[PDB]
Amino acid sequence: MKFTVEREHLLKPLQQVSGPLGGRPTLPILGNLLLQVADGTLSLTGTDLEMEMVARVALVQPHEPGATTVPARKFFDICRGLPEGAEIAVQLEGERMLVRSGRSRFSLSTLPAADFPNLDDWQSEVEFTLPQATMKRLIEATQFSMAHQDVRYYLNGMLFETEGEELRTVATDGHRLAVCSMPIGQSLPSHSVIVPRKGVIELMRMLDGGDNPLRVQIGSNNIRAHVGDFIFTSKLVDGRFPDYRRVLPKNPDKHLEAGCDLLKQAFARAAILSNEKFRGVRLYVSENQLKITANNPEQEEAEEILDVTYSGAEMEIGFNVSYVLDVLNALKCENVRMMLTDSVSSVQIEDAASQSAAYVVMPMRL
Amino acid sequence: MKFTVEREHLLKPLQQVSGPLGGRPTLPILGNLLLQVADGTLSLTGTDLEMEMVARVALVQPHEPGATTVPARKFFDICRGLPEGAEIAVQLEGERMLVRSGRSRFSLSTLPAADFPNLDDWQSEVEFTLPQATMKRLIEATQFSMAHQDVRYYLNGMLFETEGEELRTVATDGHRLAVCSMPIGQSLPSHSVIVPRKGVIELMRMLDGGDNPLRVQIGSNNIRAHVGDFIFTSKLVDGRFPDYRRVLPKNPDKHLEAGCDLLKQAFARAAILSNEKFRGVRLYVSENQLKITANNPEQEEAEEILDVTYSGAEMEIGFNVSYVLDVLNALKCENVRMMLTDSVSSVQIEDAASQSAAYVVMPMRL
Amino acid sequence: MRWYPWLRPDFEKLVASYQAGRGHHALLIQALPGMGDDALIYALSRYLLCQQPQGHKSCGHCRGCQLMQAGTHPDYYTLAPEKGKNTLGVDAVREVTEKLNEHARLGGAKVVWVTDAALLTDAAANALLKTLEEPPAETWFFLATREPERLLATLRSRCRLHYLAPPPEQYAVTWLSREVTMSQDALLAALRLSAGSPGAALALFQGDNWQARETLCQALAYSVPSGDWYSLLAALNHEQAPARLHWLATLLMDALKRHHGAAQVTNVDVPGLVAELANHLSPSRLQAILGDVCHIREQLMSVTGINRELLITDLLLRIEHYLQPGVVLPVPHL
Amino acid sequence: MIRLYPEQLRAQLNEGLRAAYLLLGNDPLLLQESQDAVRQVAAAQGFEEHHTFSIDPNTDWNAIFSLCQAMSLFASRQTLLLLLPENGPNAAINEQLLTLTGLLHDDLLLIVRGNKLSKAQENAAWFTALANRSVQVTCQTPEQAQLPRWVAARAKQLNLELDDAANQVLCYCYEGNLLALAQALERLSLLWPDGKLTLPRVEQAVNDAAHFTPFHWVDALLMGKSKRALHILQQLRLEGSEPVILLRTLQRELLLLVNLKRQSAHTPLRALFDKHRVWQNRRGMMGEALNRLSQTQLRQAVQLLTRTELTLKQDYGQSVWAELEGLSLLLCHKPLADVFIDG
Amino acid sequence: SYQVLARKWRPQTFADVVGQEHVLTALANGLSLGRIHHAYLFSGTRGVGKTSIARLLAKGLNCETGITATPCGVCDNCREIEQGRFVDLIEIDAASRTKVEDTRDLLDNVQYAPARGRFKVYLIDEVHMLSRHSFNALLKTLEEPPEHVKFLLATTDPQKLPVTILSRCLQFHLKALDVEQIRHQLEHILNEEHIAHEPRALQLLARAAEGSLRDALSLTDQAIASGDGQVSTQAVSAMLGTLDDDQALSLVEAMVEANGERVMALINEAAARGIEWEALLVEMLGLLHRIAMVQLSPAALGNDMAAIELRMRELARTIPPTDIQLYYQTLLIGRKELPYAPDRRMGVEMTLLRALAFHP
Amino acid sequence: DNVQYAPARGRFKVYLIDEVHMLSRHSFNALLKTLEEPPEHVKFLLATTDPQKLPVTILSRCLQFHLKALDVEQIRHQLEHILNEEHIAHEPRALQLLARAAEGSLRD
Ligand SMILES: Nc1ncnc2c1ncn2[C@@H]1O[C@H](COP(=O)(O)OP(=O)(O)OP(O)(O)=S)[C@@H](O)[C@H]1O
Ligand SMILES: [Mg+2]
Ligand SMILES: [Zn+2]
Ligand SMILES: [Zn+2]
Repeated sequence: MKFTVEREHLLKPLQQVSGPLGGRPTLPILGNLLLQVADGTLSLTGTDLEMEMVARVALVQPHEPGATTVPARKFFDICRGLPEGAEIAVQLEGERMLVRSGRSRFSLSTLPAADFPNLDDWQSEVEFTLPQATMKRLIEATQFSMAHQDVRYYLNGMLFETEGEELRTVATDGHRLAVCSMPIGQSLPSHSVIVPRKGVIELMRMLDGGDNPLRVQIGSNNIRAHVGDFIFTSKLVDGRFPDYRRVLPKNPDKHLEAGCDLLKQAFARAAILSNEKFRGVRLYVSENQLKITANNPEQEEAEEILDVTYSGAEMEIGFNVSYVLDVLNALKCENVRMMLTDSVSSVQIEDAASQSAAYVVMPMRL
Repeated sequence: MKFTVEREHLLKPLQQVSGPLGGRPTLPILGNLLLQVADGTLSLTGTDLEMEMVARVALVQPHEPGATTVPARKFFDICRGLPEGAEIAVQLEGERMLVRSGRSRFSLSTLPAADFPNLDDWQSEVEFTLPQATMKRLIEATQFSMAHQDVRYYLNGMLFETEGEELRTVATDGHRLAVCSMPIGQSLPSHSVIVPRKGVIELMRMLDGGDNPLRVQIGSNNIRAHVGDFIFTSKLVDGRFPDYRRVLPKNPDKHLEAGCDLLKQAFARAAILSNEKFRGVRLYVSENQLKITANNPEQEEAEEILDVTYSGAEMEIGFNVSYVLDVLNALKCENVRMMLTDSVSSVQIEDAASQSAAYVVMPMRL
Repeated sequence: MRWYPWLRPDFEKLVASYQAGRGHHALLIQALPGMGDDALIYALSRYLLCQQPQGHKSCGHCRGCQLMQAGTHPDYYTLAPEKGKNTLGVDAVREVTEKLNEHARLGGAKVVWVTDAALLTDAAANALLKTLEEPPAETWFFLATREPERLLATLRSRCRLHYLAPPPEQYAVTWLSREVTMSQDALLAALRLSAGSPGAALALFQGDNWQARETLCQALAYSVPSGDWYSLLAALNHEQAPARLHWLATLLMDALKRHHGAAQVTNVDVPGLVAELANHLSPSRLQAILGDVCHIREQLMSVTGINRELLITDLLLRIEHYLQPGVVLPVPHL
Repeated sequence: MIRLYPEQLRAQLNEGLRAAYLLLGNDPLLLQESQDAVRQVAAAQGFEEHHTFSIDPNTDWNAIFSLCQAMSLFASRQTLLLLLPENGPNAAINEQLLTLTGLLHDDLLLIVRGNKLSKAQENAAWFTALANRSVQVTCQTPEQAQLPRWVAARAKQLNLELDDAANQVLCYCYEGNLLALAQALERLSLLWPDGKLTLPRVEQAVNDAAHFTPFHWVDALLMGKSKRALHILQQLRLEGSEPVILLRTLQRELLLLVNLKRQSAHTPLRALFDKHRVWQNRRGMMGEALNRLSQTQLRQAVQLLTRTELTLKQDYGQSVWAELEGLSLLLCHKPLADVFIDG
Repeated sequence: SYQVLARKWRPQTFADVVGQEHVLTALANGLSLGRIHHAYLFSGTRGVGKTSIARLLAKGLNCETGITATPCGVCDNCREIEQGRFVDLIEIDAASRTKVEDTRDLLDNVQYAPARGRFKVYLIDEVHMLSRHSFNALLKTLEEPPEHVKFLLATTDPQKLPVTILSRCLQFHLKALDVEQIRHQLEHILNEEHIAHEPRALQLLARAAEGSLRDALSLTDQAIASGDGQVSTQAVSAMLGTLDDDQALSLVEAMVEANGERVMALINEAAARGIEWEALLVEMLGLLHRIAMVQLSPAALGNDMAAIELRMRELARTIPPTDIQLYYQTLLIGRKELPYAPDRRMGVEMTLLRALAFHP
Repeated sequence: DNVQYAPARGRFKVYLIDEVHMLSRHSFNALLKTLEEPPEHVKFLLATTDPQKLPVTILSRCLQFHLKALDVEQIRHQLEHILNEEHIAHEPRALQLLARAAEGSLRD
């Protein structure tokens, strides 16, 4: 059993797995990396008691099945010490692994592989595949509304909802809702799950928007995604995410269309003089008119007027300018449609070109 | 009060006046810039009490004379955030300032101009024009030697002495004195004033190699510089700069002329091969020989031998490598002459061709 | 930790509840020190986390059992005070609750072990109350405390209380005799001293506590006739002062019971000292001194950072003052 | 290797300057005046540089080395002052000091200021090396007994006239604050050029600005002067000093006294003092404290101290100073029925 | 999924709650009349219906059919509140959210309109754990909040809160449930659960509940687990360590008649049988109170103790009332200090010896 | 920092600080200078339930007004007046009980 490795190909999975790993795992073996070999491939796996990230790479040279554990810090130091572009020779000899660096031999502590918290068997409840572009678009549309730290634990993640041919992502923090749904091409059972903050953040920072589609399988408790040679699995929460249909306005009569660029520029210009902490603005909407006003604790008034299309009455709506700016930034379209009922009701934002995504903002009451 | 300008003309002067003005202000009004329109010119002063930067712009619209103070940060943000090419019309209503730009309106709170710290009517003791090149040369020649942090507050800056048709700058940090003189061309009364480090730094920042004649006004305790339509006023640091006349050796009979580039590369090699701190390098100069040795009692002596053009008496002096390196960097030429009296004396460095600037350094006792 | 024989029945009972799926999510074990409640909690957690349990005992070879042996199970979030401290903060409870807030990695059950709820801070206990009221599905808690009365009323209300009674006195005596080779009188004295909880008596024998008790008894024997109780401080000033105060209180109680007439005494190993203490002091003096000793022991235990030697010498001086005739003796009163 | 005092340091400077100087002690005024005199004598000799540095691990040493190995561009024979840390030199500071002694140059005038070193800190390589040319000026603050003579000498040097009452008032108002004492003397001299300072003169232009330490309070309680104990307690309270350190310092001596009194029934005092290895100067003080109070006291005192600690760190009140002054009065020859203090 | 009786039988309507008639009537009348306050503080002992009543009020306020005194419990919002999902019902733990940022964001998000319901209910639990600065910052919100937020405050003891908080909140004192109410609720729950039960067992469990119904349900679950799924008198007695015999009376007689050896032997055998010491002290206190009552009025004695009537009567004829009061006082003192004693046995023995010291 | 600016529309820029005793000692010392010599268009209205916690300098820099706990009769009269204005039936004994319950705080 000889392990021959190339430094250039070795680099990348090691960095990806060591990313989540910290300086102090708080356990003797949690920071250790599980290296296993089966058939003609080897998998390098890392866990932090709440996720598992495994990179699988094939080989050409013969070998035998096995599994072992290697410290991450010492392994990284050994890799760094070796000259770039060299070959790494590892041997499983007794209780201590033997690494041959040229004419030098070094002994590294080894621990049993049966003690590594890794899944031996996996069961999937709903499985499918999608291009990375679909997931990237959905997350970019929905994640910015995700809550960071709220007592309502169910509201600090993202709801993945698969219904028939449609896949949807929903997020909210009690003040703003972002929903993004579109077809995937294959029918699926009506299943809804919640992915936490860390899962979505890791998926985003790991996703590269490549042409190779990734497969996602969601079991009873966990969600696993395999893209290319990487597989990342996290554990869900199932906090019974609130139904997104109700929070949406019920038949909003007052609809107004505006230019996305003009509206975003107007809101950005208003935000400078708005309350730097509350960040509240007022919108006087009237016939083909939108007057944006902002005040400061120092009584600094900022007013601007925008020409839009609107056939409703005159009303005044309070908003958080930061949330509106985030929605506009995540929108990235030429036209924006705002639907509302009254000053004391949530206001919905969509695009006329495509309704695949929608957002809802809760107004300000003083 | 009323005027109208273009944000293109105000983006630069606002940045200039608001540049030095940073952090919290000692007095609230010091956090506000004073803008005054009169006789077709708008002057904005970003006073910092110790320093005052005034930027003047031309007004062609039908303005109205008047002065007022307004916070610099938010006004600059308002000017910058408007669409490119938009014209800004400013008016005063009551105690507030109204800013109009096309369809956008803003209101700002303004303090009375009376409470603004008035620039006293002190008459300049010595006023004179000067080209930018001479001032820049003087600053470059007499800025590396001033102490950055010294208990003697008067040594932090450098002393400008005007005598007859001559302006001289002397800088020191307790070990070396660099003195550079330039004939003004106009006879002026004798006067010496110390300019602080920050003042000279701001002055050299203002220099841009333009054709505008830089007018310098030296007062009892204030130095003012006019460049085109920009004014920079600083408060002279008090104290009494030590006289440089006594420092200059009378008859340094021993002379050493050598290629400036050769000494530069020798010092660079010594420094890179003697990166260890402390232990000033000892140079033994002899007939057509210069051996620089590291004083490090622990590190191996990285002795370096060069063939200088010296043919006088031989001696070893324990100089500081960084000091001589900086002094030679300040004198960028092909040849350099150093004159000394004996083992214990102040060696004076000068250009073998030019002698206007003198670099009287002293050896580090060993 | 060790699994003592007397844990066999109670465990076999508790697991039976979990065998039926009706086990209580919050379990509070009321066990004295040395009763091995930690072993019981560990066995219950092992059974709960076993993937393919057989009968009552865990299989020992499934993934859950392997992780338990390795002590790195993603579930099983234990709560305990820091090694350098003696109390559990609210931050630890917060992070453990956050970890429990989501599904188990193995898909089985999540277990939470509070090593000692008595050390739990008021804020920490109040934070734990919410998760204890309505734990997520397949979430189990295993608290432990010597005196449940010391815990908050709410926290005790949430939990299902299981009292781990000690074995019969003869059984504990013979178990200790088989374990430690020492006179049966000393074993019985230690068992009665440890509230009849074997293991705690075994721990006392294992350490130098027995020699400390002998030294304290000799010092008290010297002091009682001469009346120089101050010398007792030499045998009392130590990091284990509460235990020594408990020993002194038991000696005084034995002397008082001998005065009132009794057939059994906790400190059976020293009949002479008990007899001398009972003879040389009146029952009122014995009662006053015993009450003072218990009060000072309670003050030392409850109060943090109190000057040990100062309190001990104050107690000794007050005891000497009581022995003086004509001095009013205080009586306990709420 | 000459140990001197600031009073006679002027003559030592006049007869000739020394290569090494170091001021060791705790008195601020004496240290300041010695430093000023040395610096003025150096300036008269022709030393224009007065570099000052504070020893601390955060502070660097490259500047110090460069300045000690280099002269001044417009001066010569520099002078360097080192402010030792309050705790004292450590191993790194010892290495730095011996390094400085290694390359020390005659033209450099070395001055050192800081708290007086201990016996363990007294011996060192740099200290022994400098001993060949070291003059150390003891700068301790004079005791209460030495205060009246010191202030009388200070006033006489200022050509003033002080009577016994004025000397006592000055000692009471500025005990341990000799800097404020000298400032008050200067102020009184300015106010009354005649130079005769009677009791009304001093008393109408003085303020209570004395500074003390808990050891002084314990000493006052041992002596038994109620007025001094109350005054020092007031000063410590106004200084913001926490009562925990006072309680601990009192407790140590209280336990020592209790042990001595209880074990002195049939044991010679000398043997107990030798075994306890207490300060020789404190033997008579401990004897006076022991014979001043009997076993009837030292019992309510301990109970009172325990009650004070409990009410301090359990009730977290602000009446701790009242209990402290009550205990102070108790330790003196006072009735102190203890019903008020709940001893 | 199986749930404990406390979670299973949490009231879901204003009629399912037992006791606390006054507060329920006040809440129902306020909801019906529309005179609803913005701050409801609930004060009372544990296990009396703080969270239950707060959640019922939240459901009534947030019901989709308007503000109703008795919420239906079937709406989307009603069901979400019942399941702890309603976003507008923010359940905050005071102990956890003591940091400055927590309260600052708590009072900063009030301006945002409710996501789903008509009121953004804030259910703050154990409000007495909040810091003083938290109360000071929240005074303004508690005084004049916007007309879309209601603060529901729950605390075991209200006196610890700042007086201003009590001033700005409507205080509802949840009375501790009596023995009869607890017994009736347990009987109803067991009947609805198809579990056989004996009247003696229910009475003992209600007595041991100490006025808290959650504790009663926990004890019932413990008996069910230990009682092989049967609430039997013997099983409950064994679980609770209740003497319900003449041992307590014999020990009281020995204590009154001095005879320390008898008291020590009784305590030794009681410890051997492994009984609950607090139960023994409570039994002694009850016996002493009964003796005092019969001394005052002989007719105040029941027939349950008929087998021990005459002997008990003898005490009423032999012990003067002052001695009875002394013994009761000593037993209560022992009760107070029993938890803090080095051992339960030591505490009981000290109490009994102190009582023995007393004599005519 | 913003005190110097003129009031928006009102004739004075009144400040009303609630529970001023909660301010730290450093905050009080910083506030001392503005309290002694505030701008002519600025008024401070401090309020606190416990005035003994304030520094002596703060107390001397401002006019103190110690509101007294309202009398039971005054509380009863106010309750009767408001109930009569709201057209609500009431009984004298109920008002007496309510006034007794409210020690001196009319809000209670
Ligand atoms: N008044 C009551 N009416 C009906 N059931 C009650 C009552 N009080 C308690 N319970 C039961 O006990 C369970 C939990 O008690 P709670 O309703 O939370 O009382 P509580 O006062 O909130 O408890 P605390 O104070 O948080 S320990 C409920 O789900 C009910 O099953
Ligand atoms: Mg509750
Ligand atoms: Zn198993
Ligand atoms: Zn409903």
